[PDB]
Amino acid sequence: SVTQQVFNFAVTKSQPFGGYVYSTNLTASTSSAVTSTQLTPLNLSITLGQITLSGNSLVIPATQIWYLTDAYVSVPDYTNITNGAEADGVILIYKDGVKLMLTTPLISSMSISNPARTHLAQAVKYSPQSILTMYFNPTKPATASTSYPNTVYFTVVVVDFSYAQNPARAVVSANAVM
Amino acid sequence: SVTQQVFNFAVTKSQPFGGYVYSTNLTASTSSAVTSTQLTPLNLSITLGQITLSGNSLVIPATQIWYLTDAYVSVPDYTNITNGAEADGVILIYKDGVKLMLTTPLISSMSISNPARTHLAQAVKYSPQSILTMYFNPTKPATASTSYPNTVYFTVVVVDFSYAQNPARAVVSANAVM
Amino acid sequence: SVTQQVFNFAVTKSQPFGGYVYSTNLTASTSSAVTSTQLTPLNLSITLGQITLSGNSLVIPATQIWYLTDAYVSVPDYTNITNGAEADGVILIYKDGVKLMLTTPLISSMSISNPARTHLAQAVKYSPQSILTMYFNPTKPATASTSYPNTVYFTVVVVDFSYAQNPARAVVSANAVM
Amino acid sequence: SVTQQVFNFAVTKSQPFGGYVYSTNLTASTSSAVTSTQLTPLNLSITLGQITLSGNSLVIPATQIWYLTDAYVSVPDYTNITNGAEADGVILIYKDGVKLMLTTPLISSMSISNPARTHLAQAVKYSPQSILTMYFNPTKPATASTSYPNTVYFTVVVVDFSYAQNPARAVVSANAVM
Amino acid sequence: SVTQQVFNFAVTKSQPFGGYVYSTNLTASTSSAVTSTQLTPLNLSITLGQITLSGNSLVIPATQIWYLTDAYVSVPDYTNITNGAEADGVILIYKDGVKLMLTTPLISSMSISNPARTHLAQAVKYSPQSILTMYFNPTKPATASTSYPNTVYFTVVVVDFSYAQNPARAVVSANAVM
Amino acid sequence: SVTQQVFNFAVTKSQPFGGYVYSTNLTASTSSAVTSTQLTPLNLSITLGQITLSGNSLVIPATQIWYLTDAYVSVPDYTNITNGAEADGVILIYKDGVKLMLTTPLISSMSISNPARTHLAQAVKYSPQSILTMYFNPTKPATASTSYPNTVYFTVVVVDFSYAQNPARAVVSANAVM
Amino acid sequence: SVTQQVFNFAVTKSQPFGGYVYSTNLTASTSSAVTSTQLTPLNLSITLGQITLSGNSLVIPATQIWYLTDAYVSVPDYTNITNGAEADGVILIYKDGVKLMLTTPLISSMSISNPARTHLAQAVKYSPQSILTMYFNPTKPATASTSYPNTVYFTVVVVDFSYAQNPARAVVSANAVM
Amino acid sequence: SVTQQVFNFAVTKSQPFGGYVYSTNLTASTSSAVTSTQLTPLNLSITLGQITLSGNSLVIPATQIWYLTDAYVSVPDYTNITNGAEADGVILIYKDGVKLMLTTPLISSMSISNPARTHLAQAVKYSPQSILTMYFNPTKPATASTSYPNTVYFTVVVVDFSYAQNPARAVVSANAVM
Amino acid sequence: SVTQQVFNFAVTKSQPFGGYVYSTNLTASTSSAVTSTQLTPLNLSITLGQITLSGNSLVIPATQIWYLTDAYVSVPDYTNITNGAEADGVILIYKDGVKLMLTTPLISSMSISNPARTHLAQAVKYSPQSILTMYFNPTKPATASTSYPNTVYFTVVVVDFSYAQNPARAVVSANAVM
Amino acid sequence: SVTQQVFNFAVTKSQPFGGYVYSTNLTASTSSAVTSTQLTPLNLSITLGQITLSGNSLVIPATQIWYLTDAYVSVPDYTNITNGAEADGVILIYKDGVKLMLTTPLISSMSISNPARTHLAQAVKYSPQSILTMYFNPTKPATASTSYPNTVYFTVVVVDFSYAQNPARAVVSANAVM
Repeated sequence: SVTQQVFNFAVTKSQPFGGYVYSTNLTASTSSAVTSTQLTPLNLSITLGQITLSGNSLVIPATQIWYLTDAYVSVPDYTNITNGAEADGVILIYKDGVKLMLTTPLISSMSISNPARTHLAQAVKYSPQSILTMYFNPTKPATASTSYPNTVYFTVVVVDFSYAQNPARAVVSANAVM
Repeated sequence: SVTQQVFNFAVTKSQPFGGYVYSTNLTASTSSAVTSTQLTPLNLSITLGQITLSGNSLVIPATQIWYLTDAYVSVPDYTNITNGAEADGVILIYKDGVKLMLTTPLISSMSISNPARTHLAQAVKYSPQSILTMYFNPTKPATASTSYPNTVYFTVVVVDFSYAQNPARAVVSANAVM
Repeated sequence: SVTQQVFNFAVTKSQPFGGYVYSTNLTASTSSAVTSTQLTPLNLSITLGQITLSGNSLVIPATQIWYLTDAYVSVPDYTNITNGAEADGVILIYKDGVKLMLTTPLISSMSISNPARTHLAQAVKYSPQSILTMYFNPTKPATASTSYPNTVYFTVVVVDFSYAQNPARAVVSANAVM
Repeated sequence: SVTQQVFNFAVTKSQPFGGYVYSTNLTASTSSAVTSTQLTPLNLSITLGQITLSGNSLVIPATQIWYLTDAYVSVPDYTNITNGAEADGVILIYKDGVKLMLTTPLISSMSISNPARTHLAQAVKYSPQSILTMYFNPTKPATASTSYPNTVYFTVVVVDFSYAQNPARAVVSANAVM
Repeated sequence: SVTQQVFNFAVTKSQPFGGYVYSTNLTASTSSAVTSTQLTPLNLSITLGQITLSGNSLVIPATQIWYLTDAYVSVPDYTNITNGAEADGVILIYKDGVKLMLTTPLISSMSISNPARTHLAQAVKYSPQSILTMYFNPTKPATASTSYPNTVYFTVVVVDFSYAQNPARAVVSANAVM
Repeated sequence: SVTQQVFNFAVTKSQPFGGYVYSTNLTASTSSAVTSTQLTPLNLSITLGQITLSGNSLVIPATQIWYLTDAYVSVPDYTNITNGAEADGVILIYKDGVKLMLTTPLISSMSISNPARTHLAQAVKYSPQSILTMYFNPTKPATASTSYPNTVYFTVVVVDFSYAQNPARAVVSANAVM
Repeated sequence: SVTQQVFNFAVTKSQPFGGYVYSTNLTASTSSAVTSTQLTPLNLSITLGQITLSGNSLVIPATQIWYLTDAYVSVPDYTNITNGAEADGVILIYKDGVKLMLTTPLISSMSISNPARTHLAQAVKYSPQSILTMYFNPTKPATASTSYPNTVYFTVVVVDFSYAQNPARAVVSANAVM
Repeated sequence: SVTQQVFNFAVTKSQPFGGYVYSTNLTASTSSAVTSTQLTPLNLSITLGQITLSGNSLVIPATQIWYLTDAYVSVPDYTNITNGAEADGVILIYKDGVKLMLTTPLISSMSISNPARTHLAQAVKYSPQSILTMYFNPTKPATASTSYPNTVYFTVVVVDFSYAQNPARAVVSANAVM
Repeated sequence: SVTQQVFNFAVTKSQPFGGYVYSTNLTASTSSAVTSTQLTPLNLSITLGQITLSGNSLVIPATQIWYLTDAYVSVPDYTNITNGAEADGVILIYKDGVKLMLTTPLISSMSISNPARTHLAQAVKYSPQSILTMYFNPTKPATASTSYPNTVYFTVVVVDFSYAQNPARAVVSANAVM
Repeated sequence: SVTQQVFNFAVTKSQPFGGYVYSTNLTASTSSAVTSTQLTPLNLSITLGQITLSGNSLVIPATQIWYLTDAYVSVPDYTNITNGAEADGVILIYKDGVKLMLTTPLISSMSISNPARTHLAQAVKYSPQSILTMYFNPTKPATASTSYPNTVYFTVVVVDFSYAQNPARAVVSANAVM
């Protein structure tokens, strides 16, 4: 229960400034059968409104604070990994292009069917506007024919301040406190 | 796992005002084999009245307070997902047609056959009349021929107030305290 | 003189607050030759501006109070019941789906061709918006070929607060006085 | 004709203790073509949730107070009484197996096609658990060949107490005043 | 400059209580080639969440105040009305299913292809929960073969309150002063 | 661990008045291959003295307090649902024939051969003498030849009071103090 | 953790009088392919000093206190039940041959591999000298050829006073408090 | 003259701090013949020093304040829409990529030749540095061969503070006032 | 799962006396395919300097305090149990050859492929020199031809005191407080 | 949730001194087909700026504090261990070339394909420069032809002090607080 402490913290702290906390899914898709070297995953986040913030390098909006909490891999993707239908490796998580903060431990290991699934080391906080980007470093790449792209799901805790009041003073006071 | 706590919370709070607490079954089902993009699941709720509330966008009746707690996916759906007979993805939960408050974590991973079947994080409140509506965001959609529609069953805790002295004044006094 | 007593009671109580009191013929028709089990009549009320509120489980408009007072059965229905061209049985009357208030005593004996037609037990009031569903539990069903659906006419005293100077909370404020 | 006075006597007296008043249908039927002497009618009451109490000597459940108010005989019995296809006579109504409380006035004269349809004198109150049994004492028995059994329908006012704060001390305090 | 006045009137009153004023587009479509009598169009608003709130008789949720302010008909519709490919007529705009509020002047004449098209008479507000429903009363129906359904677009100013600090009585406090 | 909390709660309250708390097993059997509509399962409990309280509409004895706590389905029943040898559906639980208590979520999904089966929502109490009745509302019914009746096992915590110093009213005072 | 709450309770109370607390495994094995009616399983406990208390109806020695805490079925025994190679059923647990205290919920359900496995209802204290005996009431008996016996394991927390200073007044002083 | 109320508002408030106010024309051009679903147009502003801020997602510099005042469609584009040579639809206007503020009413309607052209709903203030993006959700897409891309013109009032003494302290004192 | 709680208990308490805490692996293996009765496993521990204490009934060195925490069974052993190639049963743990201190819960249920893998209850503290012997009590022994010996691995925490200022007087004061 | 315990300890203890905490995947691989005796796996850690500390017996750089936390084995290794393509065994973990602090429990049981993977005993911290060496002590070595090297992945938390205003003596000053 590492997401739930973040959720209770975002509910408790962002309430007096006026703050709308919810949780969503982010999909990292490394397309087109990675087999040789380090590639770049297509990020795709779904916030309120069906905006579908897609493509590489999702800039956080100037009124929100994001919290990347956990990540996992779906069970047919794990079946494709262990049979050599798609590549295994790690995912490096960057902030503002320079700051490496996490390396996901070997995405074959974080299958959701295992109760002994290894998690991320920490829930990474993204401030107002900053460049979230990820990279896929493959070890033991895809070998068999008819290969499939890689997909890794993340869980984001979005704390919104845009609909509250003048959102600038609220978001800077909240990012100072929490 | 939260469905036993919000039931026990609903019983001990509505008793100063008088009220049913009971649980029903909600079925959300997208029509006809989602393969491309975001579709709409058809909600179908049954209540004590032997009355179906079909179609999209169910309206909560004027004296009830619902609670959306958990969800699960049966085994004949989960064998269709891994064989590519139907689409994976998440399900978005809207209130009043504007607000987004949850995203169900990857309907393959809340299947009844996964030993780590995941639950929903927190229960969704619904006051007197408001518009519950849902949307299905497909990631890795259906590819195989002779595909099948999705079906994801939910669990709603219903707090009826029809047996009080006046059901209209009682339900607007308990909606503030619960 | 049971319709005229609650009509006179409504027009003396809803009159200081503004009340458009009138009567309406309601129709409930269980469709297509009921022969085995518990069926469902399709409700129909013909309200003031010729709007035909149809379908099962009529939802009461937000500014109205209804009063189900009488029930009868036409002569071409009753001459078909005794010949086995349609089914007998009772009719259950619900409120919010959960509260049973009446059971109509044997719609063949509520016919109008008999000079001592039996009446209902009580006039059941009906608040602002609240569901009204009816259920048909047939005993001695239809036997002969070329059968016909049932038709049971009711008679409802409608109170209406739409054209007064106050919203849908003054309707409830004048409902608890009654 | 007495059903409307005792129903308003129930919804007013059983209201400060919490009381859910509604009406049902009871069917008494002597089996197998009464032609000589004292017969026994087979009672059949139908409470809400398809609770079919059957057989002779029904017992009132420990949360309800019954009232037996009126009776009627349908027309194809009354056209069989006058032709000697079934027996005439009265019906004796017992309580606790000891007291004789009423005698229904000549079941041929309570037919639904009599312009002077005779009703019952006063409604007989039934407390929690108490045996309601009936008896049929035929005068002018059945004489024609191919006879038919008798059927006399009743109408019961049921005062349920399942929704009070204390369903046991509410009944034994409301039985004293009603 | 009629919708720009009620949009400015909303943002001067939704400011002290919180509130999210935004403009939408409502699409009423009488399906499948009306040729004889009065039909019912399928109302379909598109809110912030790309919510296809479909079906007849939309319900305004408990935290929103709508304003129906405009109507127009596109050019490919208007070339079909004059050609006899779909029906002409007016559209009745009902509140709660009871009140008639307005009547549109002859939907072929509020086309957008003409430089001085007709307008509505007043901007109809809608309070918290009320049933917005419409009806299409055809005059000069479709005559030739391969006919088309009607479609008439509207323009709604929606005053939302779901993101306020307590969206339960802020919407009933601002409904008074507006 | 759901029965083990309501068991320890029962032995904590019923001990200073005397009380024989123990656990039984109840078997509900929808007879002979349901394929169309709502049917009636045969309740069959086994109390201490090999007394088989059978038949529909069980009456709880006057000296016992039952607790319905758990439900599950054996493996050769669950392999009959998936092959179409018996019907799926839900189970409605009515207390006193009026009050609905719960609705079991889809008896194929509380099978015991799955590692993550679903649970009930709350432990239902049943007072001194009361009528427990159940109904099986089938969805996706049986289709194959040589079909079988349904069977769903429960688990009852029974608080017997027959061996106290005076077992007449102590069973209801200890019912109310819980 | 029901066994751990008794183990931490036994070492707290039996410590000042001096008392050896440890856990063991009691094996009730119904002999040779139960197929028709009620059987009697051979209990077999393994205490400390190389001794094996076998046979039915184990007499507890006068210096020990036993606590029957949990019950489970091994995985190769669960495979034999679901294939019909051995019988299913429940287990009756008696004290002094007479008092029925528990009934195990359907031993096919309590397979140790499933994490959602229903346990015993409560940890049963067995006093100094007092007979422990069990019975196996089968339902769905063994059908297949080459059938097998039944085996259900148990976990007993055993408190011992035989090495104390005065084994008479240590037991009767610790049986009261503990 | 909604721009002239804004242009005379900008030259009055930004004058004590020193600030350049002028108007320009922003071009939203969906590329290459939208025919199926939602696309994204390329914003293209023309600032002072001969630059063309092309590409999606215009970033406001840290010294400027923008105002989106009206919208229209050129007459050769309105000829191409009504003849089916390019697509019709609405346009969504976002602030910070998330907050929807307007939905332009059906861009075929706002042709500059009609005097009865529906304008933009409101003049949107775009704060300092903050993403501006637009989307085009088509209805009745382009059908005819040799189709053309879309173009929708906008009028932007640019308030500029880059020539003050301190361009940091000038904006943050005038963004609060204006 | 108890390994991490006893490890920090050692490195906190044995640290003021001078203490060197680490972990190792113990291998217990009964030879030659147990099929009849109680067997003896060959203990084999590996301390740091390849100190291979082997054979039955190991002796603890005079400056260490051991801790036996968990145990596990690998999958090529678990597929031999369910195929009948090696025996099931529990393992009894003695200290000084006299006291029985623990019983490992059914080594087929301690396997590494059980999603509910059972651990040991409490770690058994082993002082300086104290004969650690184990025994295997087989229930349902091996039946198939070509059977295999058992192998059950353990986990030992060793608290060494070889580096204190007086290694003999340090243990006898640290064993007294740990 | 053992990696996140020392990661949260690192980010709150190295924060007043200035410290950039992140995670890193480590690799240890015994080269070229271990078959008889004790071998040596080649360590390989990739710190963020693509400098690859390789070879046996890594030296920690002067401004970093490491924490060796997790270990696992990928699935193409675990299919090779059980099939005799590479060796089983344990791994010993040293520090400063003198201290043994861990032993991994039989790396084939530390595989990731099993739902009950066993973990390490404790998170081993690592000071500024101190040699980190590992040794492979195999049991049951490689048997089959075409054998493979071993690979065991780790997970290390790296604390980095490169951005402070103090040289490498603040690092050991923050090693004195941790």
